[PDB]
Amino acid sequence: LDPGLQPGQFSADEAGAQLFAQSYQSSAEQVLFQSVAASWAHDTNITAENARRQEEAALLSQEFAEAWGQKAKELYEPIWQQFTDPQLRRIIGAVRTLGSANLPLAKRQQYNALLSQMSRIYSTAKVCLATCWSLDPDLTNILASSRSYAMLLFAWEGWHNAAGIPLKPLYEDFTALSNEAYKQDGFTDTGAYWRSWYNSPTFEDDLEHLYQQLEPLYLNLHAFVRRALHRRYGDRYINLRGPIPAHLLGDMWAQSWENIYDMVVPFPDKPNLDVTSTMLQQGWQATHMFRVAEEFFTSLELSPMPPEFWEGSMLEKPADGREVVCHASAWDFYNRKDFRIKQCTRVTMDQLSTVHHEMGHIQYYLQYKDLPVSLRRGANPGFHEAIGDVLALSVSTPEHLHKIGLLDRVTNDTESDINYLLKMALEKIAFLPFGYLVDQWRWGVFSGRTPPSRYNFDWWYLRTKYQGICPPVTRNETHFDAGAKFHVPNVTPYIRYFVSFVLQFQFHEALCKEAGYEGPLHQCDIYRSTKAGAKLRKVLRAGSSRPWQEVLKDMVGLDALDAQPLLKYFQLVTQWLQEQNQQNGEVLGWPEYQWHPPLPDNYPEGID
Amino acid sequence: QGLPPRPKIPP
Ligand SMILES: *[C@@H]1O[C@H](CO[C@@H]2O[C@@H](C)[C@@H](O)[C@@H](O)[C@@H]2O)[C@@H](O[C@@H]2O[C@H](CO)[C@@H](O[C@@H]3O[C@H](CO)[C@@H](O)[C@H](O)[C@@H]3O)[C@H](O)[C@H]2NC(C)=O)[C@H](O)[C@H]1NC(C)=O
Ligand SMILES: *[C@@H]1O[C@H](CO[C@@H]2O[C@@H](C)[C@@H](O)[C@@H](O)[C@@H]2O)[C@@H](O[C@@H]2O[C@H](CO)[C@@H](O)[C@H](O)[C@H]2NC(C)=O)[C@H](O)[C@H]1NC(C)=O
Ligand SMILES: *[C@@H]1O[C@H](CO)[C@@H](O[C@@H]2O[C@H](CO)[C@@H](O)[C@H](O)[C@H]2NC(C)=O)[C@H](O)[C@H]1NC(C)=O
Ligand SMILES: [Cl-]
Ligand SMILES: [Cl-]
Ligand SMILES: [Mg+2]
Ligand SMILES: [Zn+2]
Repeated sequence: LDPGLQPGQFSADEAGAQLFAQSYQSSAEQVLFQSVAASWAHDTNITAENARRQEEAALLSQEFAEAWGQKAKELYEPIWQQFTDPQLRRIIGAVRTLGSANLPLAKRQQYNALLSQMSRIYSTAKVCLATCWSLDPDLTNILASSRSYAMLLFAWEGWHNAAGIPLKPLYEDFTALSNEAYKQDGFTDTGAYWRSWYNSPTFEDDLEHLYQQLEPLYLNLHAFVRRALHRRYGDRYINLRGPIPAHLLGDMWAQSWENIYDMVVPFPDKPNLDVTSTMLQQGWQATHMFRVAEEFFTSLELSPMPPEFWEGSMLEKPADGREVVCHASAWDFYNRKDFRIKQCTRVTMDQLSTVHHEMGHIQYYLQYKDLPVSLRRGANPGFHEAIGDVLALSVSTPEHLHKIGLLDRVTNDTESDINYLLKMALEKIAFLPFGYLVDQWRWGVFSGRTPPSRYNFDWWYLRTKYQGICPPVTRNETHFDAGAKFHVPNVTPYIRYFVSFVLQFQFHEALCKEAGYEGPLHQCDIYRSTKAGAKLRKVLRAGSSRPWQEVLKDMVGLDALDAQPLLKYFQLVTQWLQEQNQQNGEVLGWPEYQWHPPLPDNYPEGID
Repeated sequence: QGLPPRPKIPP
């Protein structure tokens, strides 16, 4: 560790801890910057050499973290919990958590190499046949727009086999080392550490109680979509009393169903709420999507994107051939100047929403950039995920789309409302079971309830249990279908997305009230509301300096996650779908839980 | 801990 970066001496008391934290931040920023920079260099340009550079920077971060972590514990282990300065306790608590820095060198190097290799495998995997499709954009567009069962099956099977199978032995090794590292921080396993970020002794029970309130909405959306799919694909491939084949819902993970909106739209005579074609017809490109997102933020008197963002960001997939991580992401370089987005942006309505999601991350970074480095986080991770989604809730309203030139015809009638709420349910309600289940899978892997011998058995158990889908071809424990989802090999926790899909409607309700809006929750548009901007700004500027329950209370009047705002937003379509399924005599659920569809005849033969 | 926090990404 360079001498400038090493901790000196500080007294063993709260006034020394404060000087400790100030000396820390000085050097932390440099170490974070070099780490993030090397990660950026790799993720925008996947090369063996860039992976080597990224691993060296990771090792330096581990060295730094160990030195300052062990100093924090040497000087403050039994007194930091009683510090009078609550932000200083949060700072000290973070610095003394060593994570992978608890591992011996050789195991640190093994750990960093496993992260690199799992990342390279996921983001460079291809499906072939010899020319080859990448996940983004090739397979993505096939899942979104093909309606050929055999073709969707070719993309779904090909991707899951190509990405998941080679990852499995690496993921086993990563789990063991991760657990070894965090057990030396006092946690029973890594998942317990991840869950600790919500500082709630009843987290899993609280989530289970939210899901109980939401599940009826998903069950009715599912039954209704399943009927629509049956009318297109027929009784051979859709079982009206079984799970839906997992490749037919518009998305490689069946996690958002927006893309099948044209098959499910109940009133096709109303305005077409999927404005993708209008964006194409109009010549929208990535940089227009990012400027339109930015201007919503500035309409609220939040910050524009700095020049460093426009000069540094990667907003389209590189045409120079080179391999990149295409999964969108938002980057804080911890120097208070550089912030970027890396996105292989495609010109589509859901991508416009994803642009807002990612710019919400950036706005958080811009607003808390002057807090101590340790507090440059969301009040909890689900807060960070929710910011951009809240604005996107306003952007997608038919009235807002009209304002920005994407929907010439506007209508305020009950049919149009049901169309809109149904489209939003395909995006928001359909995701809830998946958002909930992914970290149930990973918590069980980390705790050892799901050993490698049951990785895929337990994944599909949860996928069927919650989402009511089945794999369209047979799977066994050679397959590792969880690894075919980006966040698993790239070790990004998931429960934040379940939390944010609940939270964002709590935020939306509060911001709409603050803006003086007095109509139905789902037609609210907070655009140009500076009062709403100021209320959002207060949350963003808090970072993680204060308990999330208190930040939430100041914002929305309640100190807990609550499904009532989401249920209020969707109420009309919740009632409509219930009525429809009854009249159609649907079975809610999937009691033929063993059912799987047959293979197409002439599969995979006829793919050319 | 140990490393920089993950870049923030969509579901
Ligand atoms: C779309 O239309 C709805 C419904 O409009 C209401 O019902 C129609 C059948 C017509 O009779 C309309 O004339 C009628 O207002 C609109 O929702 C309604 O918005 C108004 C505010 O614009 C709400 O009224 C207010 O109510 C609050 C108390 O809640 C009072 O303090 C205010 O002074 C004001 O009177 C009204 O409650 C609300 N109705 C419902 C059922 O939600 C909606 O605004 C409109 N949307 C767009 C984008 O135009
Ligand atoms: C686990 O599955 C793989 C592959 O399974 C595919 O799905 C099965 C239902 C069946 O249709 C397989 O033939 C499919 O390939 C099995 O591995 C393959 O096995 C076949 C048949 O023995 C063989 O021709 C292939 O070369 C094998 N490799 C691949 C990549 O297909 C595997 O044997 C199954 N069981 C175990 C324990 O792994
Ligand atoms: C992608 O990364 C590679 C390194 O793996 C970069 O290659 C270097 O490119 C410069 C010229 O631009 C040469 O001077 C170096 O010798 C190259 N290094 C190696 C190992 O070949 C490449 O520049 C990067 N691409 C982009 C677009 O940044
Ligand atoms: Cl966070
Ligand atoms: Cl999380
Ligand atoms: Mg789409
Ligand atoms: Zn995100």
